[PDB]
Amino acid sequence: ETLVRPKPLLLKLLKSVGAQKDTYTMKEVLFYLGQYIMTKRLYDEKQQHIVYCSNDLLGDLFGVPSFSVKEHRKIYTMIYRNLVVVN
Ligand SMILES: *CC(=O)Nc1ccc(NC(=O)C*)cc1
Ligand SMILES: [Cl-]
Repeated sequence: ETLVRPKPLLLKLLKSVGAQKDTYTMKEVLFYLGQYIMTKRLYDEKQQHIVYCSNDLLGDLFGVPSFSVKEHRKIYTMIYRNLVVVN
């Protein structure tokens, strides 16, 4: 089970949904990303796999104004660049 420590911007995102520990599993990071999208209601109301993130923290993490949760490699790439693997 791979343990990770998020870099500062991702750690800020996690804190905004109450995740405040230093080390996470990958499952946890993606779980909290989902909670962030849900609780901020960032998804398109009709095409709910589309996530809008312009002018949000998440937009600075992805560097683009929207993404689909179907885009697993794009999500992988964002998460990987924003953490350090510790085991
Ligand atoms: C509803 C829907 O489209 N779900 C879905 C499930 C899995 C995946 N991707 C992979 O399994 C890699 C995309 C969409
Ligand atoms: Cl924001």
